[PDB]
Amino acid sequence: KESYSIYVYKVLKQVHPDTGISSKAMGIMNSFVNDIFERIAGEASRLAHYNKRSTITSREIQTAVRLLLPGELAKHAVSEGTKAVTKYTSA
Amino acid sequence: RSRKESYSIYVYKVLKQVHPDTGISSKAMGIMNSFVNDIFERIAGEASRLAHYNKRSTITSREIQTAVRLLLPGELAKHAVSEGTKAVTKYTSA
Amino acid sequence: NIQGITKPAIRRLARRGGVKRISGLIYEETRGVLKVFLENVIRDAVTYTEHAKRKTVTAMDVVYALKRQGRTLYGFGG
Amino acid sequence: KVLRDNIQGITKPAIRRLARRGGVKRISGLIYEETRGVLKVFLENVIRDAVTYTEHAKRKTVTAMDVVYALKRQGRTLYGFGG
Amino acid sequence: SSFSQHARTSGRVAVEEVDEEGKFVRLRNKSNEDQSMGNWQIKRQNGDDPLLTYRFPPKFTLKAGQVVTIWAAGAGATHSPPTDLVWKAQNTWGCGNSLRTALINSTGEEVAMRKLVRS
Amino acid sequence: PHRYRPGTVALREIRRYQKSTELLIRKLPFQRLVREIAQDFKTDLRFQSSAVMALQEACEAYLVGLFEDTNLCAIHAKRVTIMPKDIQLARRIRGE
Amino acid sequence: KPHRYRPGTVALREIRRYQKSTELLIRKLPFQRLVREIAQDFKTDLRFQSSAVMALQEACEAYLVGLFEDTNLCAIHAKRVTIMPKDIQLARRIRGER
Amino acid sequence: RAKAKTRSSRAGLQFPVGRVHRLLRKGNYSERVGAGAPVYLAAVLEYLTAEILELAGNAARDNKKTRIIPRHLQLAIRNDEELNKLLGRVTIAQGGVLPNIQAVLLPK
Amino acid sequence: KTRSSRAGLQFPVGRVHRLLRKGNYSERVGAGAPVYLAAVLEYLTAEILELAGNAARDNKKTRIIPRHLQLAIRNDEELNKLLGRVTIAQGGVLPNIQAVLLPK
Amino acid sequence: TTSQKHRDFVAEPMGEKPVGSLAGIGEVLGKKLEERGFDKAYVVLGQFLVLKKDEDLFREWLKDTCGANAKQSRDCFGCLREWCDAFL
Amino acid sequence: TTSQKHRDFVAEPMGEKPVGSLAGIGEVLGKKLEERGFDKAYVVLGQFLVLKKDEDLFREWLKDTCGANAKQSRDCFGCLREWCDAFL
DNA sequence: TGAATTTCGCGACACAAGGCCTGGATGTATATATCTGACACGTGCCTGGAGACTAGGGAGTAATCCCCTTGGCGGTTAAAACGCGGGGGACAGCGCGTACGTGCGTTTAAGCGGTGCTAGAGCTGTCTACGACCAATTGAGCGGCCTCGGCACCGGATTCTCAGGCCTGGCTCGCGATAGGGTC
DNA sequence: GACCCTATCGCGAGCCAGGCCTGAGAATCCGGTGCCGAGGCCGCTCAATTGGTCGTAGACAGCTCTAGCACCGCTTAAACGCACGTACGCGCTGTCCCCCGCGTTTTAACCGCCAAGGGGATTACTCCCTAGTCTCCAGGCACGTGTCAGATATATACATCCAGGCCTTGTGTCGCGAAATTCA
Repeated sequence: KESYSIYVYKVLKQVHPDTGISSKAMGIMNSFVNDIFERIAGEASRLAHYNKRSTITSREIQTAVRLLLPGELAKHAVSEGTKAVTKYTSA
Repeated sequence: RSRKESYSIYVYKVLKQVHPDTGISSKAMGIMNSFVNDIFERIAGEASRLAHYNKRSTITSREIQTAVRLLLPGELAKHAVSEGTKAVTKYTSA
Repeated sequence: NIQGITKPAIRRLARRGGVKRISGLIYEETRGVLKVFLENVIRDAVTYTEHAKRKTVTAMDVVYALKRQGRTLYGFGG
Repeated sequence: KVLRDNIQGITKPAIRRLARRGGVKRISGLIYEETRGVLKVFLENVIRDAVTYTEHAKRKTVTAMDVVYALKRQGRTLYGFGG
Repeated sequence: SSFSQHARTSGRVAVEEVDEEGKFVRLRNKSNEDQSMGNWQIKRQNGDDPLLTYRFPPKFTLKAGQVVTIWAAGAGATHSPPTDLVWKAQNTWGCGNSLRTALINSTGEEVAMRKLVRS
Repeated sequence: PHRYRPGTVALREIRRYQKSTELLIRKLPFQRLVREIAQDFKTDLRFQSSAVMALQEACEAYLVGLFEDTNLCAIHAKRVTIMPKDIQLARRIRGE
Repeated sequence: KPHRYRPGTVALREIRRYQKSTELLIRKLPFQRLVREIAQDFKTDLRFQSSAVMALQEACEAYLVGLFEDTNLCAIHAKRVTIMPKDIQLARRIRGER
Repeated sequence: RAKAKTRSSRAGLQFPVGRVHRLLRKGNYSERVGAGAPVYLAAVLEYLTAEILELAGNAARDNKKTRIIPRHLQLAIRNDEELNKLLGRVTIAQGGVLPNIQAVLLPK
Repeated sequence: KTRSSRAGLQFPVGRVHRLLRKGNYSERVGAGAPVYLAAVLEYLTAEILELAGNAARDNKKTRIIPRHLQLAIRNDEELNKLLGRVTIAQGGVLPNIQAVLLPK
Repeated sequence: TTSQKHRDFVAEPMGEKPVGSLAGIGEVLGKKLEERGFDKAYVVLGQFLVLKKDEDLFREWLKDTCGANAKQSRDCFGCLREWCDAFL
Repeated sequence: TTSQKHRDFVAEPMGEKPVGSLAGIGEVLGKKLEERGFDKAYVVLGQFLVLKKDEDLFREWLKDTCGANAKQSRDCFGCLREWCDAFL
């Protein structure tokens, strides 16, 4: 009933201005997005529970990203998340 | 200072029930504590995911039974189903 | 219907994975392995179907059964 | 003092005993360096998660539960140190 | 048996048994030491028939007290070194009233021989 | 008549099938097998075609991975022809 | 005249003794120093509980024992008795660790 | 004001129903927890614990010992098909291994 | 006046926050956690799509199909390590033939 | 047809067998031949080959040397002839 | 030590080789031996056996029979002795 | 024609060689003393479990629509099944030299003991920014329609790839001669 | 210095390897034709947004006290290094049997169509199961104390290897019976 089709399309048009994507690949991207979201949310929940906490803040998300994503992807994702949070807070 | 919870006494009672004259060392007791915690976590997580799949917000005995079927292999599954059914029937009859 | 998985199908599957020469006893072993794997997956799928009191096995039940066994499947969601 | 090159601390007799436990009968002479590398990689990948868990808690001592959780993430649950 | 048996051996291997119908030739290491027979050749003469030559592998040893039998192709036996050998290239060792089998070493020298003669 | 030495046609098949992505198992026999297997656990079950296709995809991927591991095992043993012992060793090492 | 076993009987005795025993096979001090050296690479000046080091050693020993079991299976597959680095590499690659 | 008996006593279980119910409520597994679910879970846990302890006690009996040690638990678990399948990913501290030597290793 | 625009993202912050709240992951959810998670998802999607697009021009095609995604995922060390246990429908396999299989 | 001692002598090479091992040659005849100088079987074989395997010459010489009769000379000639046919 | 003719004669039983096949024996020596009556290899070996394998007697007889020299007689005696030790 | 000579074959006497009965050195499993620190038991307490009763929303139950699953028929093939020729790939056997197991003297650093301290884990107290909750908004995003071009498919060149026949060459086998050794 | 006998080189003839050239089959590149799904457009609607309040989760300040870290010394278990023996993996070869490539016959998969109804999705109504709160109370946790299970070590009974001593078996021998041949 709901998916991430339009956002994946916008990102694809942002990175490759002249390349399209078939429907089955769009469903694959939706499944991948759901999988990554579930993994990160579960890791953040476990991290919050281990510390006897009851709130999932950005620090838990950053720690989960460090734990899950390997190497360079972790550094890049941390940088992007920090920049996004800074821009959101500053405005 | 702060109380810490564990399953030592219940494992001890179960062992005395099954074996009247056998003792359990402390390391084995901690191992049993870890085993109980791990199995409980597995069953609870499977039940939670199963309940979320069907758009439900309640963990009934049916979800627990289905999780036991999914996790425990073979004879253990049937035996656990029988034990849980008997326990539920006795609890509901009184 | 286990014989429905013909020898050419197993041969092509082996050819895709990089197998050069195939023995003659490979086929029955592969049939048995496929039977065991299908038993394991379909048992959980039928359990999921029975939980919802439905008489039809949906694709999401198969997807969840695969996800539980550690082999995530993409594209059939859901 | 800064600690360096302690990988040699994993002695050849120790690796020999570990192999003898697993059912190995005869051991090559070049196996030891491969075992050292494998152990180094595994220890790095475990201590990384352990240190990350410790840092999230704003602590400077690596508790045993951090190691237990790190092993639990990688599919190798450990019984006996859980409390 | 209507066949007279005559044997001579100067080495550690003697011509033990020869099939009168040409199915096999049987040799034995009659010593207490293993005998190497690499590149050894056996020449089969059957009366006036042309010579048949069988060559052993370049490295081959018959241990002490062991028996090695060279089977013809028509015998239908299964090759099993070092005790059983089947000569697939030759259908039969041949027949006749004067069958002579000689064991020739790697240096072209005869060291063993058994001859079957019929009246 | 023209003829290829054995192995070369196998390499051509390997290239052609690795370049392609279509399913290598006919759909009707697999559907009949799946319906047969589900009969042992329940009687009157119905299957969506999408579920059967997903099962077929999973089985094909699992078999492809198993055959890759088996080929690695056989190549380790200085052999080029795979054997049931290779498959059993791969399944035992994988944890199955 | 001297009593000397055939090479392998001592190995069998070691196998039986070590499979019958349960104690640790790596000395604590070198392993602890190795762990501290590895840890100092990520963050400097970190402290370790003794039980944490014990748990790390137990996990490493169990992992190595399982790896050597798999590598012995691999070596036996090639009709050999001696394990080789290629056996360990094949076992790890099949397990998916590499 | 009636005399109070534990839910375990009502269900004839040794495990605590109340503690499991509290853990389920505090575990963030769901918004709601059923009444019979803690009873079912406690029964399952009791059966599993009884099975493991019985196997461990038999193993301890076999080797002339009278007290359960982690080696006994390891031997009991690794010699049972279903428990081994259930606990395939579990490492037992100070548990050792199953005494086993490959057939080809033995002299021919 | 959208949270994605405020953080300069493309993924929906509100949808991620709603999924976190409805998914029974915690009793309370922080304000910046959906923003951070959306940023991470955006970077991962951008990386995957960039690799897939680079793979697409290598066989003269112009539209991304599951084969392109499979090639891009299996051709990268980090992505393959991240998704080592994942099956992609219609994905195929990477061309990989051992040297001992090659003649001579 | 053939005497057993003849079969024993023909089956294997003479080597260093005494003259008494010859078929038809006994203690008295063998002792006489040894006294004459022919102390070994192969020594008799040399003289036999000198006479070019002739039956009459060899048998008459045997009669004149030790006193053998027609039967013993015939047996000895047959034994030596078979030995020559089998090994020589 | 040994000539090729010597090895060739020793490697196989003499059978029906001519007297010239003996090592150290030329065409002239062989023809003279044939004239004397010794027209075959085995006939010469008969003489070798008669003289009880004596080196001096055999070589002197060969010298007095065909005119062989020290070298030729030495080669012939050696070849005959080796043949006797290998086959007889 | 009978006596003498001779050869082949048979049965008691003596022999060595092999197989079975018994005891000592040897390492391996078996019974007992000791002690010790951990396990089992007994008790104070206090917080978590239990008992009653209420509201309210989650779920069960009944009815309906359509959809998509199942069932079945007709053809066209593409795929499957079977037989044959074969040459390639598995397997067993045999060196072999090189690398590892085994044993003994060496050292060196691990393990155990004992000590101090202080950095930091853990626990308690304050309160304040921060997130849950609820009413109104409205536009961003989802559902249905169209269209047209990227791609599937088919046909035709173009170059590539695999495989085999003919020619040139090298390498080996075998008879005769010129030179070497010995004799005279 | 001449003469007899033997020995290695020269050259004819045949079998095996590799290179040049061509042909069959295929992969590929290029152009034309059609199609149906992806991308865009428009209508619609309900979930994200905004504002404000309120209860509190955890962040800071501070204190205690504990165990991790640092240090030293003694003891000896084990790591270390050397040499030697042997067994073990690697290489090579020959045997064989068995999948692979190809061709011919078979068959049922698949596509397209039709037809019905089981049940999945949905909506509406009711009710009752459980979160929540207060009040009560006893079960299990923290603490202390005793005693015995098992580690530790020594002394003793039993299985195993190997050698000494006694009994059984196959074999060689020598005088004599049975048969044939030649000379007095």
